[PDB]
Amino acid sequence: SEPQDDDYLYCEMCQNFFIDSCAAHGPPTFVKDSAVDKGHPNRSALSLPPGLRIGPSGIPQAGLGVWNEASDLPLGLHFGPYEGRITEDEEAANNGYSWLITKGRNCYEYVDGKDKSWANWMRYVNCARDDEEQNLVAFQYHRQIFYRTCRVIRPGCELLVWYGDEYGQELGIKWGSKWKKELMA
Ligand SMILES: COc1cc(OC)cc(-c2noc(N3CCN(C)C4(CCN(c5ccnc(C)c5)CC4)C3)n2)c1
Ligand SMILES: C[S@@+](CC[C@H](N)C(=O)[O-])C[C@H]1O[C@@H](n2cnc3c(N)ncnc32)[C@H](O)[C@@H]1O
Ligand SMILES: [Zn+2]
Repeated sequence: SEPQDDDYLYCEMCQNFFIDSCAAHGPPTFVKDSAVDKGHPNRSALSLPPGLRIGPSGIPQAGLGVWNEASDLPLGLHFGPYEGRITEDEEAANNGYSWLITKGRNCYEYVDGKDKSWANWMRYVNCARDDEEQNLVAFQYHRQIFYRTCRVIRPGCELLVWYGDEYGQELGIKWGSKWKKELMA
């Protein structure tokens, strides 16, 4: 069939959707987690890619965060997938660590990263408070959540994430409507 709504990627330089590669800026770059057996008690921390550090958040009273150290993270760098336990119970939502996975017309599942032994490092990423400090966008791709860079992130800066059209409720309400197809060029 046609690509599903979550079979599209987004080119942050063109500001439009594409399928395999942007004709001007190429396929995106996916960063792989460090390998760790699922179920391992400090797996989340251990999965962290090289170049990043977990540490106290620059956002006050917000526990831990994830910070860039090695070098400049470029635009259209993709992290993930967000790992965790898969659940249809509503109890998982708003425990702090669950993302919505859209499975149909307003139909959902949760990926619950609370349990450290099942999650990955992305559970430690805090949310942006405003568009200006936001440097990651959470979105659904292949029934999974990824975070992509929407700014160049210099060494020393915290990864801060939020979402929009391509995630959760907005994605579920419009599901099947082929709306990204319209926004290619
Ligand atoms: C998988 O982790 C998740 C998933 C999630 O929602 C699906 C929310 C959170 C989450 N963690 O903390 C918070 N709150 C802190 C206080 N508070 C500031 C907010 C977070 C940021 N919000 C916005 C709104 C508009 N534009 C931007 C840039 C950000 C406002 C509510 C709520 N929310 C974490
Ligand atoms: C996915 S976690 C982020 C990692 C978390 N800081 C930790 O130490 O486990 C989400 C939780 O962190 C806290 N948090 C994340 N972003 C925040 C923000 N912008 N302001 C206040 N608290 C935040 C909230 O308690 C939320 O339930
Ligand atoms: Zn492009």
